[PDB]
Amino acid sequence: AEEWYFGKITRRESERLLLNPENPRGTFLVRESETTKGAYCLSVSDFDNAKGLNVKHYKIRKLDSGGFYITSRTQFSSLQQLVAYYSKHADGLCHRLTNVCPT
Repeated sequence: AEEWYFGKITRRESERLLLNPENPRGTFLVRESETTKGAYCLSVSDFDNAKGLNVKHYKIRKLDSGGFYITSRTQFSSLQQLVAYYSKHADGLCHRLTNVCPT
């Protein structure tokens, strides 16, 4: 874990941090999911000029066998490996992860 793990914040609170107009696109945080409890969520901010500033939530799921994934094709031993990969490149996501969300 580390700076980008926000724990048990709500989706409305994650969206209020991430939607701060200063945040570049790809600003992100990992948090617990409120609905599939047992899963996490990579919340990342995106921009397109039809909808403007908006957030995408990707459920991250944990294996019994330890690992974490957004796609069951692409699995990681930890949340830190996961975040690392998606910061090198987008591989299916809206945008590559760039900043850790502030505050």
